Amino acid sequence: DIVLTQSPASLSASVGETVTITCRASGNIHNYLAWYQQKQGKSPQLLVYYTTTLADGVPSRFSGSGSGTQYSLKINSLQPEDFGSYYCQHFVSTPRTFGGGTKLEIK
Amino acid sequence: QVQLQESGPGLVAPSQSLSITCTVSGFSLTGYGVNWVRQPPGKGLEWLGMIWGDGNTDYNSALKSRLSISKDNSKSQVFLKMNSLHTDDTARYYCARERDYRLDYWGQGTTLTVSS
Amino acid sequence: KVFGRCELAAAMKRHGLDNYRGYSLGNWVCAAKFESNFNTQATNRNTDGSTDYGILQINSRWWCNDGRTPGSRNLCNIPCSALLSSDITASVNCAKKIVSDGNGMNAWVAWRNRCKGTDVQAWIRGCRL
Repeated sequence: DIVLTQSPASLSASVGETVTITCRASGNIHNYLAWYQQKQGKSPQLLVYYTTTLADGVPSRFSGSGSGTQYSLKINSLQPEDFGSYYCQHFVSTPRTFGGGTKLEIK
Repeated sequence: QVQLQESGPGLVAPSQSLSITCTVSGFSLTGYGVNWVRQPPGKGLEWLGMIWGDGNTDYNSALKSRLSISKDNSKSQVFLKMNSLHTDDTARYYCARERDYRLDYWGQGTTLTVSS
Repeated sequence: KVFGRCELAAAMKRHGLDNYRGYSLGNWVCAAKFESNFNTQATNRNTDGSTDYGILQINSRWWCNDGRTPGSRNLCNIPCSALLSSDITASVNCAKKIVSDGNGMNAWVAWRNRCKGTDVQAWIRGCRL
C-alpha cells in the first residue's frame, strides 16, 4: 500500500499567521491527493482535491501544491474557524490511505 | 440536496456480526461510489473500503478477510458488514460519497463500541 | 487514426483536459473509448439529419457545420470535416466549449452511462505522462 507521512503532528499558531502542513507519499501518487478539515465533533469536510483545486465554498486563503511524492497545504492569514484537524488522502488505485493528521491549535 | 446518514447497533460482542447502513438521498448510487471510513476515539481517519457505481468493491488490505460491502440501488442504501469483531474496532464509522477521486459529502457518522 | 489509450491520454493532457472543470483525465479517455473507440475518423448518423464527428463524436446540428444538417447551430464555429483529423486539437477545443461547468461531460451519453461512477483512472494508469 502507499503510505502517507503527514507532519507536523500538531501546530500552535495565532490568528493572522501563515502555516504549512505537508504530506509525503511512499510512492508517486500523480497529483491524486485531497485535503480535509475536521472540527471537533464534526464530519470531515473536503478542502482541496487533485492537489491544487479548491472545493466549492472554500476560501482562497487555502492553497495546495505538490507533485510526485511531496505535497503541501498552506493556510494564509489563519482565521478563528480554521483551527481543527487536517488530513490528506491519496486516490491512486486502491487501497486508499490517509495521513496521520495534523492538529492546528491557537496560541 | 446531497445527504448520507449512517445507522448501526452501537454495541456488539465478538460473537456478533457488525452491520451498518448508509442511506443516501440527492443522488443515484449508479453514478457515484461510496466509501467507508472509521475513526477510533482520539485517533485519525482509516480507510475501510468502497463500492463503485458499477458494483465493484475494493477493501483495506488488512481487513479484506473480515469486510463486505454491498448496496441496493433501488433503496438508495449501502451496507457495511464486518465479522470477527475485535476491541480495536471501536470507533465512529462514516460513509462518504466519492465523485471523481475526492470524497465530497460525508455522513454524520455512527459510533460503534466492541465489548467482551 | 486509431489511438492507443496512453497516446490519447498524453495528447489530451497536453491540450489541458486534465482536471478541466474538475474532470480527471480518465474521464476524457473513457468517453473517447465508448463514443468512437479511439477512432478519429469515426462517424455516426442519427435518426435526425444529424451526424456525430470524430474522436469525441461532436454533433453537426449544434456544434460543428457540415452543410447538410437542417438548422445547424455551429456553436463551436468550425467545419465538421476539421474534426475528422489525426490532430485532436480541433476536437478538444470544441469539447472545451461544450463543457462549461462541472456537469458538462453529460454532453456525452456514453460517458454518463458507461464511465461515470466507474474507475475511469484505470484507463490511464501505467501511462507515461
